[PDB]
Amino acid sequence: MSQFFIRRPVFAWVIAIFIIIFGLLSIPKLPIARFPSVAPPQVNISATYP
Amino acid sequence: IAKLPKGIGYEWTGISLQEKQSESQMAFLLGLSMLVVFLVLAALYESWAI
Repeated sequence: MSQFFIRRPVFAWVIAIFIIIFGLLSIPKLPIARFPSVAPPQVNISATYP
Repeated sequence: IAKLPKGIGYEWTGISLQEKQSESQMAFLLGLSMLVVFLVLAALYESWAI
């Protein structure tokens, strides 16, 4: 209920600060790639009969 | 080792490698814990200084 937070701005600001800190921690450790693992996986068996 | 003859290198092994890759982690975690405690206490007391 917004009335809880209107009379208690500090606790609303604390929630936002927690979210901001968590996101700033997450961004550095997120992998970066053009596309996710979209292609079907493949397993290859290689045999030799010289 | 850097003062040794050319062509001779080195590698850390065992707990040494773990220590090398765990530098400053304790300080970062301590700072983050202090920040989280401050935020929680500010939320509890509805004050930025208490």
